[PDB]
Amino acid sequence: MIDLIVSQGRVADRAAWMIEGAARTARALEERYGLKGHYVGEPAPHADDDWSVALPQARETLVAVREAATESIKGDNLTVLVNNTCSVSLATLPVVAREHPDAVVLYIDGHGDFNTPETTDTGYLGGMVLSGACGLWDSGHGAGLRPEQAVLVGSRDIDEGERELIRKAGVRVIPPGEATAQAVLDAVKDAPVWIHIDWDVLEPGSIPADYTVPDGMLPAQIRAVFEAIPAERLIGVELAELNAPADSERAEQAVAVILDMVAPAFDAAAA
Ligand SMILES: [Mg+2]
Ligand SMILES: [Mn+2]
Ligand SMILES: [Mn+2]
Repeated sequence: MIDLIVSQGRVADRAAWMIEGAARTARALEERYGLKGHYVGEPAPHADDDWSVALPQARETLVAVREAATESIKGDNLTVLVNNTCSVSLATLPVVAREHPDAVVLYIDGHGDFNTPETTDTGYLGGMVLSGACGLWDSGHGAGLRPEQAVLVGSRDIDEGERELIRKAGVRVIPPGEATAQAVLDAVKDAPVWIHIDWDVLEPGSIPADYTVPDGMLPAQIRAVFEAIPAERLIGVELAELNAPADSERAEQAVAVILDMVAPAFDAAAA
């Protein structure tokens, strides 16, 4: 009762190992849950190209992710997308909002990902994902997600202008120190839920973290969110931006922490 879809095509990647991090995450989920992922797109090396160049390059991959996710959303299973970059969600979030106009999108990310072509400082498409899905600029892959239905969770240190774009659109922001499970449940109310996770939301993991207050979200906070959302309300989950080389012990250790965070939701969907 889980559908696993895996992006392996470049979607504006500026990091070297996010396609590889996606592949390793999918492999861990295949082994734990007895699943076989549907792998979409062909890898291409990372580059520092402008969104206006990277976006057309990604069209084939984005269109294929859209069709796979659409079928899954219309079916009876939990839709799980393991995505190299948040930019894959320019294809999926318009489908979520059209199929489930009452869904709340929990966009869990250390960033706001709410830049527009006018406001981006770096030209990076991955900084423009949530604004594109919400129609502030035209990605060519649709929009229709109400900003009033989007909640940024874990975001912090947002550029002043971007923060005002978020505010004016009506996107709520729950910073890591407010992002308890109940705070998230309060934001969702009775709505069905789509969860999008960018792993740079997580506090850089240190061992003796008992005596300092973290700046990012802790894995335990992410797990508590997955424990809190009722399985009957969970539409789907996107896991994005694990930058870890294939065959590395780093990737091995990272996917074990990921599986621990997602287990309450994925175990329930499987059984
Ligand atoms: Mg479903
Ligand atoms: Mn992101
Ligand atoms: Mn981010």
